[PDB]
Amino acid sequence: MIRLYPEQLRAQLNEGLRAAYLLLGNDPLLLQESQDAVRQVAAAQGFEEHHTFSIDPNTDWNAIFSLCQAMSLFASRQTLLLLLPENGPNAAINEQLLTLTGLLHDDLLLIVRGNKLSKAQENAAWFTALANRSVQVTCQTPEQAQLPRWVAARAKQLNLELDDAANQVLCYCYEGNLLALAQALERLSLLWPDGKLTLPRVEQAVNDAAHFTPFHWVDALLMGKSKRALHILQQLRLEGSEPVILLRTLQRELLLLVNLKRQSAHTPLRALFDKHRVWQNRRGMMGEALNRLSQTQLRQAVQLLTRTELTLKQDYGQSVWAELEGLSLLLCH
Amino acid sequence: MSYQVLARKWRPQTFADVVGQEHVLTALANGLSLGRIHHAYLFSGTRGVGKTSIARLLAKGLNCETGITATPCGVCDNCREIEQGRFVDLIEIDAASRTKVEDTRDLLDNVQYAPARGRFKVYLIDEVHMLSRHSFNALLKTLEEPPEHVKFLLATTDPQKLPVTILSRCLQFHLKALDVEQIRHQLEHILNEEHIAHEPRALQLLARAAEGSLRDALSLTDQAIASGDGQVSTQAVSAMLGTLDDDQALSLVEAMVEANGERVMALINEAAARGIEWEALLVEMLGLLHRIAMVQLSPAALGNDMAAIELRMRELARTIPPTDIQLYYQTLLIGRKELPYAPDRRMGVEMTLLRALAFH
Amino acid sequence: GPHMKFTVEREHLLKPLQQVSGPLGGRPTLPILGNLLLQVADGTLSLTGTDLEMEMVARVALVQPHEPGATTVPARKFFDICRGLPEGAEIAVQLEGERMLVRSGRSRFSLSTLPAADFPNLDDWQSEVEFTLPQATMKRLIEATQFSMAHQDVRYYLNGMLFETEGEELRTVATDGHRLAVCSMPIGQSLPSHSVIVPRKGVIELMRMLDGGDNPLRVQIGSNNIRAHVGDFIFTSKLVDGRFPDYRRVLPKNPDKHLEAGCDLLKQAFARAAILSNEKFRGVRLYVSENQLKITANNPEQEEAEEILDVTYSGAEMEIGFNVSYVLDVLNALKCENVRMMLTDSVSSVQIEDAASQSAAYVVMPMRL
Amino acid sequence: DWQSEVEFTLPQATMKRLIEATQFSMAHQDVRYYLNGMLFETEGEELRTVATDGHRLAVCSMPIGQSLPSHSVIVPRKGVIELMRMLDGGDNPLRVQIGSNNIRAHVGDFIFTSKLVDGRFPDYRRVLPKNPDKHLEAGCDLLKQAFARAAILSNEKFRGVRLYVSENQLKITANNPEQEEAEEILDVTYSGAEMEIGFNVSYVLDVLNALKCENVRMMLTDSVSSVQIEDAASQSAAYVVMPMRL
Ligand SMILES: Nc1ncnc2c1ncn2[C@@H]1O[C@H](COP(=O)(O)OP(=O)(O)O)[C@@H](O)[C@H]1O
Ligand code: BEF
Ligand SMILES: [Mg+2]
Ligand SMILES: [Zn+2]
Repeated sequence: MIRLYPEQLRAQLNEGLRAAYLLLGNDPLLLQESQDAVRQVAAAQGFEEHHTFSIDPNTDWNAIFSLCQAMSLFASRQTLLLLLPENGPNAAINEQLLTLTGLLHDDLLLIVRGNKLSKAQENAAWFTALANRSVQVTCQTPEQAQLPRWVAARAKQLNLELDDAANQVLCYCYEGNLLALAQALERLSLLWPDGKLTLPRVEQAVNDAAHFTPFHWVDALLMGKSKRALHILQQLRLEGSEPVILLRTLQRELLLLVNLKRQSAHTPLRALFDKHRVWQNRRGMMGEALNRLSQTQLRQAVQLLTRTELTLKQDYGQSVWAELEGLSLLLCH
Repeated sequence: MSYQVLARKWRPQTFADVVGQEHVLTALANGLSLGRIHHAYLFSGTRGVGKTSIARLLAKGLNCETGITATPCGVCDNCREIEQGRFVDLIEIDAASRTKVEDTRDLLDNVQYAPARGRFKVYLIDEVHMLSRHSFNALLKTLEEPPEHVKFLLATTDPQKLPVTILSRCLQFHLKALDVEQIRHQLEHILNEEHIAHEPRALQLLARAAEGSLRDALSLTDQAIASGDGQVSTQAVSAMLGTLDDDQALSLVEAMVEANGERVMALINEAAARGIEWEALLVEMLGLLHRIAMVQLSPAALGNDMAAIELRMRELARTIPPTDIQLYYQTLLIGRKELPYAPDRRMGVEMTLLRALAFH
Repeated sequence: GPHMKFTVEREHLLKPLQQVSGPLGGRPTLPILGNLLLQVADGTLSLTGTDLEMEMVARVALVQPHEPGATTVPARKFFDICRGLPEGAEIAVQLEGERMLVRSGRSRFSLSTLPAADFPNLDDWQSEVEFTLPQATMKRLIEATQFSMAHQDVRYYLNGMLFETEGEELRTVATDGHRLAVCSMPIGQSLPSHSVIVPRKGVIELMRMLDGGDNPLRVQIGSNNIRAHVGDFIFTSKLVDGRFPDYRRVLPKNPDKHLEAGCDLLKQAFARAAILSNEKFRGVRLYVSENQLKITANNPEQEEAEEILDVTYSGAEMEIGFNVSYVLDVLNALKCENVRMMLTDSVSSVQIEDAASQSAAYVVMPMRL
Repeated sequence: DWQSEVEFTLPQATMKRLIEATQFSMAHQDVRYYLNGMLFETEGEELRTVATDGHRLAVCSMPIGQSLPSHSVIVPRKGVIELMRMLDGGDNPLRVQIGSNNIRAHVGDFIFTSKLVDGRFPDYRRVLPKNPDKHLEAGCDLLKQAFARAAILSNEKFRGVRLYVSENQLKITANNPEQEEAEEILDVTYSGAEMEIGFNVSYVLDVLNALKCENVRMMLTDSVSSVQIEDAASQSAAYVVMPMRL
């Protein structure tokens, strides 16, 4: 179809609204902004009212299907917004979506919002049914590498001058929380109409609202950033994440890394990575970890992880975060 | 002879009487004066920081005959009816009381009906993070398109449990825990207006013991006045804070490191008078030593949990070689191992501290 | 002195207590909202019960000697004491300190009570609209326009009636998206222009509190609430916010091709169509021809039904497919003998009206073909 | 295989009355497993049904005209509830079979079978007060109405009334956790010392409900002993209510 990014949808929308729009991504802010832009353009082009339906195992598909053929007594045009579940569609929902796609017409600016679909969901009848003229917008969260560029670009968009230090601080405090990041940018613009947000001007108006997953901590350990790892642990603990899943992902990737380090003296790193099915984006990070980490450090990490799991699984679970921080520090030397 | 509680008698009535949170007050004033008020305001701070006070003041600004503004008036009808807690359409809800999706739905059936008085129908939900996920989703669904005169005010101590999607619907404010200076100045003003004799050192002790919360400072001030017959001297506050002291493990570590046997004995006897379990004391001593070792490894090992005693912890990390930390940790580990079979554990913990002091 | 003195037989107290017990649900939002407001004044007892959304008050004449006063008493308690007495019991309720003393022969109760002044604030109501109308018209309005009310809609304002109180013709309007119902009745006196949206919880109560009799229905309407008055019972309901789509703006003005048909025959035809109707979109199509109405019912299961109706028409050929429920309930509310209507092709509203009177009208839009 | 230790050929309405007299005063999932049931006792031409839970006792002793050896068995709560569920108000001659371990009932065209609780029921004779000197005789319906009136504001978690007995008037006083008071006065004929005695109004009301007579007599000893309730003109069934502490 037409696959675009949030910075391209604004230009695309002035070329004429399409039959359907699919907003795919894990970032709530990008999805919200793209949906708002689509709705504003639709209102400009004559779409007055809008209908919202969250897809649930108890979705009133008859109501929405009637809505496809529901005309407008006092209104003229109409949109139709669908909120996909966190796991995406299945057989029944995809069949319903195929029927809805068959029900599109001049009206029905069908809008689809949710998280990115998998390759299996990619190869589906409904997806191919609107595969000629629909517009798909990718709305994934920028990662650690591209976050400073993204926040600088948005600050330029919002007529705000930002420094490198302020960009780093905003990326640090609101990583994975770009909703709070945009709210912070708006707050800083409101508090200071000058727009020159120096480092002290942003240090006094931000709070540690960043959200992380266990994989973020695993990658921080592999890169060796002790401070980032400890920050991720603090954020995960304040969020209330169960330490067991952290220990599980740590165990899985640490066992894989121990196998790699053991086999390094036998087979080159490329073939070892290939055999163990290592993703390309993390091969350099894991090779750096293998180079930095010694066999003694790996044995000590395994020992500490085993002690931590034994402490947890014996129904005590007391001060497991201290042991996790100890392991994090140990793996970053 | 009223002698009412100083906590609520001194709740702020105008925005100029709120200590700290200056950026939040400026943002609220700017939204009330020139801009259009956002359809939902969420507040997140610490215990006794000002959240509900700020929300109530904002609701007072919303409903008033002078109009929607920052500093509306004094002693008006709506402002007084809010200050007395008797306002009709200023709904006050505890989220924990109505976590059920059915009760939440019943609460959200009231938004359609027009306000009885004023302009805006204001809902004030406390500890909003405790709402169930279904109730939270219903709240978001009613927040996306609220009525033109219906507004929501939400407060929570820990916003980390709130899903990120709440940021998509409401404008959030974070209130910074007050420092020693602001709390001390506000307590000084309160005591000066109430004609309470006091000393600056007593105020400093109260502020430091408050740990950032002004409600804690006011409660401690009330206790100090009650015990001291209004004469709030340094010695009175110091003694009554020592009665409430629970930093025994940290002081034990500090004194045992300094090879101060008499100090350790006095502190352990005080802990015995406190009726503290000895196994818990020893395990938290082990935790303190482990934290010292970790912050020695890297300055970032510390967090905000120990942000009350972080100064002494930094000094301990700076001054104590890691070998001494390892020796002390081993000594306390074997002491905890041998504690159950020892005599009455009040003396087993003592003798474990003895063994620790032997490494001098 | 400060002793609200009250004395009544239980027969004249049982029914009003049940009447004012409506809003009192399981858990009230406010604590005092779980109680009843009792006022003895001017030789009359007033019983008030509120839910912070609706209020019901019952007045009973008082002949026994009394002392004026007011107090808020527990709802279910007071009702339980009043009901549990033997038939013909003479209840004497007094106020001692902060306690209601309920005495009846040898039976004594001392209930705990809340101050009267703490019961919300049932004042500040300066109604700008005031009118009295016969019960028949009040019933007929909602008979005509209750079916077309939207329920459980994201748009709050579509969930309530609109009393258009302007000029002299009092109107009631209810639009559920495609469906629109309007009914106009002359009440007798002129009055300013107002558009008040009453919630479903208000009109559903109004229908239960309207009964045949000589009631004048002294209805008082303000800016945020509406109040109704029968001689002994009075009611209050708040109002739902939001604007309302102009019914008169979507009435067909220019087009004039008119269709005439009967009622009962259309009833039977549409009811037969509704029996095993379309599975998903239970709506059928019609082809309007000169003095002819062909109706076709199609189903996703290939099921087809065709019928021909002999009518009066003086227009062109049009094809229009609607939803059967909408026109069914429209005709059910109109309940006349013959229906005039208009319908044209493309996107245009289908209007249905009584061929004998123009006091009521309905608007329905077909679906895409 | 059945050895009928005790065989009754008895009218089904008779045992319907017997069980309905004592059904309510029964233990439900009580710690004392022997109380989770009802005692059938046989003494000559007399059939007795006893049921207690530690706070109530209900004994119904009715002649049957047929002489049988003395015996005592305990039938569980489920068995007697099933029997009542099946027992009707007809004329079918019911046939009870008592063995060592099981209870059986031939009832017209139906058969009811159950096991027996392995235990010894407490001696009800010593539970009855041994000095029933004070006597309150009053109309049953009046007492029922007064107790229901006093129990109107009584809570489920706090159900209890104090009886003040005086020369003639009987006062029933009820309080609640909400701290509101209810009082009823009756003109029961009595002659004795003033006294105050507290009982659960639910148990007393159930006792009165079990008595379908025009008036009843309550036998009282002192402020700390149990109270007996019986028909003022019949001795077929008696009830015991243990007082509550105040
Ligand atoms: N910024 C402030 N200004 C004035 N008083 C405050 C402030 N913060 C807290 N307080 C005092 O503490 C009491 C409770 O405050 P509250 O705002 O409820 O704290 P919380 O954030 O925990 O809900 C208030 O009555 C007030 O006396
Ligand atoms: F009311 Be606070 F959060 F202690
Ligand atoms: Mg609070
Ligand atoms: Zn004011």
